[PDB]
Amino acid sequence: GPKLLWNPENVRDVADALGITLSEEPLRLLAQDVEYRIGQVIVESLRFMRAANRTTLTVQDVSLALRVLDVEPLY
Amino acid sequence: DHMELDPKNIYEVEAKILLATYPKLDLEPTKNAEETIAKLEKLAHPEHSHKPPEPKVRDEALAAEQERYMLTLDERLSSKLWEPRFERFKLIENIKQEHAEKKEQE
Amino acid sequence: NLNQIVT
Amino acid sequence: QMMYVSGETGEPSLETTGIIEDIVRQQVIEIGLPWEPASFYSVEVPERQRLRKADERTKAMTKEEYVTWSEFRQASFTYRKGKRFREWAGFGLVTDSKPSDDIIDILGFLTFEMVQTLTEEALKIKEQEDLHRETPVEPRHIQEAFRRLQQRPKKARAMLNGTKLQQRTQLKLF
Amino acid sequence: SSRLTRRIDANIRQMQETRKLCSKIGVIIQTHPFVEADIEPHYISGEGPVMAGEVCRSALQRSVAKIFYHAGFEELQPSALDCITDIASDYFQKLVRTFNVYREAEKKPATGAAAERGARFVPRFTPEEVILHTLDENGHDIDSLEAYARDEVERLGNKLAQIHERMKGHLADLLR
Amino acid sequence: ASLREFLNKMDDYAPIIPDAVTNYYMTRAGLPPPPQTDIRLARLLALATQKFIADIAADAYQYSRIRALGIQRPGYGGGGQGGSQNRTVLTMEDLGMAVSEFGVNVKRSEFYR
Amino acid sequence: VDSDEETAAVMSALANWNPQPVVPQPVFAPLKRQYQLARLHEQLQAATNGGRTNIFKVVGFG
Amino acid sequence: PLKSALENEKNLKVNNRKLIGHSGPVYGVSFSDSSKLLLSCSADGQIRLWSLEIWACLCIYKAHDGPVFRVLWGPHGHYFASAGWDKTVRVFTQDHASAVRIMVGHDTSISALAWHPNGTYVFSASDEMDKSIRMWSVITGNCVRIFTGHTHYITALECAHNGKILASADTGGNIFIWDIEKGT
Amino acid sequence: PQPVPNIGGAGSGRPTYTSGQPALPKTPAFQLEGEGERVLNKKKLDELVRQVCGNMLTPEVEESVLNMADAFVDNVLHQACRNAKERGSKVLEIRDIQLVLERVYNIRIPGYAKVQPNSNWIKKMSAVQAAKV
Amino acid sequence: ERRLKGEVMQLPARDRRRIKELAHNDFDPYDALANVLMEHALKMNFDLEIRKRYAQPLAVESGEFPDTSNIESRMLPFCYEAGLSSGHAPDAAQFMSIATETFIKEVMSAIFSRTRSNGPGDSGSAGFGLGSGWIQTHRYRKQLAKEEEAFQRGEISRDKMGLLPVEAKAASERGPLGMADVRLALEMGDCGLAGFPVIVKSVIYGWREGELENWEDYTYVDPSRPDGIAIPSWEGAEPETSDLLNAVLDSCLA
Amino acid sequence: SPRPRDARTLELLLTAQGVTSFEPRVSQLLLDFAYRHTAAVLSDALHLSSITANAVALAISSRLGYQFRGGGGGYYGGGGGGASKDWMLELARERNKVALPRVLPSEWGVRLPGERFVLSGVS
Repeated sequence: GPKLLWNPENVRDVADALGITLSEEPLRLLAQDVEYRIGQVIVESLRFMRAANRTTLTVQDVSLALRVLDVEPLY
Repeated sequence: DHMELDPKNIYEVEAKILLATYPKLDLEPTKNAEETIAKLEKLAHPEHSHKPPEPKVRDEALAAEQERYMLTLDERLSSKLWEPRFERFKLIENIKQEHAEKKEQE
Repeated sequence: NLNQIVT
Repeated sequence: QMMYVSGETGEPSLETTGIIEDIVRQQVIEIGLPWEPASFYSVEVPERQRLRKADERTKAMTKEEYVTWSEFRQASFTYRKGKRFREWAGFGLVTDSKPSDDIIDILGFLTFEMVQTLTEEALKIKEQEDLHRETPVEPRHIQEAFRRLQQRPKKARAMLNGTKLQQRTQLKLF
Repeated sequence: SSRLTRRIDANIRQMQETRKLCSKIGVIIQTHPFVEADIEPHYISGEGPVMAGEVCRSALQRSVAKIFYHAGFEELQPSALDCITDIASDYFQKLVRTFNVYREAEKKPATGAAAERGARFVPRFTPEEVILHTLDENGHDIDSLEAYARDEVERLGNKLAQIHERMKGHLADLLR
Repeated sequence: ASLREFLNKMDDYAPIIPDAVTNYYMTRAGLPPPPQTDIRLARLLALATQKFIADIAADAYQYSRIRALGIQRPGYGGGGQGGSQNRTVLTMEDLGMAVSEFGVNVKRSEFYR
Repeated sequence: VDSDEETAAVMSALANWNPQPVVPQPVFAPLKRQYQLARLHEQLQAATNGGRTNIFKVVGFG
Repeated sequence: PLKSALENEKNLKVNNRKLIGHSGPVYGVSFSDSSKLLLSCSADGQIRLWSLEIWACLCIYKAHDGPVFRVLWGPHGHYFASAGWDKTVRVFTQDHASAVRIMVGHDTSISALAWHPNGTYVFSASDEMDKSIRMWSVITGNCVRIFTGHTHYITALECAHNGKILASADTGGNIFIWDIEKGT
Repeated sequence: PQPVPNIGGAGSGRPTYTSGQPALPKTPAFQLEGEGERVLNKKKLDELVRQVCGNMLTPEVEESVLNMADAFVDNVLHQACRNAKERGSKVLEIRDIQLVLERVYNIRIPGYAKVQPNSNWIKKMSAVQAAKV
Repeated sequence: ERRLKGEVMQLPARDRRRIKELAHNDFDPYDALANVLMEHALKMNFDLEIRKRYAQPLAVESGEFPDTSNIESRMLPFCYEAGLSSGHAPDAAQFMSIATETFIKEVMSAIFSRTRSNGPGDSGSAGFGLGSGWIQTHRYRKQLAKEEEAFQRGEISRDKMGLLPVEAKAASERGPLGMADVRLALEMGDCGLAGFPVIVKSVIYGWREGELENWEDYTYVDPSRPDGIAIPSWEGAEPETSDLLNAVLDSCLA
Repeated sequence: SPRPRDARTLELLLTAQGVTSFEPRVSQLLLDFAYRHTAAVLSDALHLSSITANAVALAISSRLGYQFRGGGGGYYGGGGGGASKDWMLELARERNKVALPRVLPSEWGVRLPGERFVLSGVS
């Protein structure tokens, strides 16, 4: 696969919390998908920020970005 | 290049095509709403001049019963109570042509 | 050559 | 017997009792007080339609029918069936061995009410179906009753209002 | 100030006094009363609400903390308090939006007596129906709200008074 | 139990939520404040909010109490030394357990590395 | 380890980031169109004998 | 002081007022051709029309899926246009509840809008993988011109009063001046 | 013996000379009552609507409901077949459909028959707790 | 720009190496679009069996709710697509039909409960039972209670469907479900259609209810009114033979 | 002060994209979102099963049916809701076929929609 900005050790820790053992290929696949989702969220957040004629990013913009993508909100 | 058109160059190509289809436009401005109304009246197109669509809307018995009774346990005629495409014959012809071609090689 | 394609 | 007491005097088929047993087993497998105001403190000091219909039916009952009803009222999953019930419910597969007898009595109390509720809803569904056309209860009436019993109060989805999120929960314990 | 806003303060005061009695009994420690501070004098230009998010969020957080102390807790984690405050804000906004959605609904054709009078369209929901639909959609009904605001807190107060009397008797016996 | 009588009894059923908070959030949602809206309707909305919060508190107190092998549930990182004395502490675990029944997810990571 | 070169390299790498997906993003449309187009393709493939016959050919001048 | 036509509001002394009724952030406001009417669009996906004589909402337009980002009155103020997240450009009249024209062909979200001074053409710009400007005819609903060359997010569009020149700006600091008839 | 169906793929009912037969074939299904299925499928939706609200839909809502039914079936089946093939199966079973229905749509149909942390997580939690004191 | 240097040098060398290695990625040819683009522009012949999915009418085309037979006809091509060469279990189609009916009932119940009120009571055999019901108004509640007591005393009789006079009167006033109700219900929640965006977008983008019938219905701006609104109270060339050709083509289309 | 990695990384990535300022609690929001997404995806993949890559891909594909219908995708990229372009083209063809409404100079700027669609009698 490509070079990943996200470290697979985070995914390994998450799988540790749930008692799962992973091989290499599924680990790389999950890391790649997590990276892609982060990118999508950032794109939507920047879209919302620029719609308001601003250069500062607030928590409200990220919340709106999560709302438009059908994601469960964080509180 | 592989393909005739590269997707990344699509928009540019489209742009050029438009230049060859609408070389002239009506760019003169209007001063009031009456002039805009007159211009909209003058530039009407037949293909975009239709009315809005319409709303969506929702004895022989004895002979039919006898006919249905007399068709009991019929495999095909019962189901009906027909577009022939000749697929099998075309397939046979293709197979025969291929076999003849193969034989001609030897 | 986009010109050739358009032509 | 349990169905008979709840107003089902017919002869249900095998499929109906099978589906009822399936539902009861699923429920059993899925399954002062500590949170009272006295718990607010660190020191403790010792202190110091169904019934009316049943009554009407019983009045309408005869002597023999009443005796049969009284005898059938004592049906139980667990009474004198501890080993059979434990094997049926897979106790060792979901919990440590040999839960106390109080748990068994409570489960016996709960299963009877489960069956009673299911029967009483299915009878109403069957009667409403019969009215519109112009025999015992069937599996589709039990399916409709089960679908009704799995609906949750609107308080449990109020935080999804105005959004496009799907509600995902566990099996409701009726 | 109301009958309901009072008697909650009384319940909390009773809780604190009984906890002091418990501390003494266990010995055989000191709490301060709850007081709400106000803002400095403020002026507004024109008629409208005060749009200050920080102060409003802080007041909401204070209210939520008072409710949770009424529930039975004594300590808290700041992140949990922040989470519950966010949830409360979201719930209130959802409720108001529901009311507005029902109020501004599209009209429906008139029938019956209204049609005979010449009317063509009528409101889809009546003023009573708008409120009932809002409460039902958000998980409430008149009977539950009335019971909560009229009986439950008073029952809790009576129970707390009984517990306090029993604890006083126990301590008096113990000292003797 | 009529709505008219309940709205007429709104003097005795006012919640503990200040009017400024009510006005701020009503304006955010889209309703003009009680100068143009009836004060009783705003009081009713605030009372509904208070009832909802009190429900969410009574649960999570039940959850805290039944909890009193033995390791925490992953996904609820929070806390410090753990308080002091035999006092009941509002923790992230109990709040998450309670609000899961209302359709809310509050899971986090405990460490970050 | 020069700090200026390191900073330039890190920022240049971060500026051109472009993640790749694991599975493609779906595109949605009504079922009726899909069924109709499938049927039309079947019929036309049968008619043209898989492309070996030109049925649209015109001989003459009309 | 601002003036109200309501009898109760006779001779009232205030010089600023509030329009309440949107449920999310407001991203556009447009005065109509003294101005009597105001148009607004919000992140809740709705368009609202307000009267500036009684200071209340008159109509809601609900033709969008997702947030609306820009809304614009026409040069003489009976038609108007809107665009936002779902990649489509909509043209309404204040007379009808449903949009009268729909413009399709952008591959990304819309970030800027502009009218032609004659009232028969509209301009739109998209972002991201499709940073182009499109010119739309209102009689047919088709695209007549495409302008390409921007490599940064586009923030503004503006047509000259003579109807012959176009201007655009982006987040890199550049301003592009285009000839409309030649497309160059 | 046990009635046996028709197999081979040649076809049945063709009035030709390609006769071939089983020892005892199964009688084809038939009905001579009068209420056909093509008409009852046009009242099933009305029956369901009667059930929930206790015609009753405009022409434009019935179309959407029928589209809903089509899409639901042609969607659940697609997911379930791939899930069945994943776990090394040559047949489609009710368990796959049940898993899809319960996890994607929250639908449970009666009458058709655990994770724990491991040692590394516990070690990390112990380290964090020791740091917190 | 002197703070960026400190920020970057606060990262350990491992992270800096990992970030710098991103420059080795071979850009985005996005060739994977091709398949998607193609989607838009001894042995068993499984393609022959799979191509049978398009030989049956859809429910929307035939006007019939799907049943066990149609689902059975649909199942096998799906199984052959995925490599399930042994087909399906005999009892799967009935299960699928039951699930489909349950799904539709849930969707319709959710829509109905948000736009209706004053349903039948739980006096007997009619109503919502132990499920989710509707709201009631004060007058309806009073009359329903009075009539229930009267019937219990034996002075009242139900109709052939088992409704009391107040319940039957309330029921008779209801009408068929329209698109305005669906649009209002979709503003409150997903209604169970989160996985079907096309249906939702079809509802949102369509004409409003009653809009096409009353095409010339207008109000006016009037600041002197209560709400500011006033309510008024070659052979055969085309041009010379198009009509005849249209008649023939309409006969052909029928 | 201490600060976890991937937080400095997210903030540097944000800075590299032209953001001149951000609130402190954006990085931890993003980290917790990543945690939740990973947990949900692998919990899904567990039931379809040692877990292979095919199970992970199938879990991702299943999740993609009801969320994440956005992003900055271009030509035939599933953004803005995920609707096909041909469907939108035919909807536009149906809409744009009607004649533009006829307005007199005396009703330009003053005429409104029908009574059914305006906010009358709402107070």
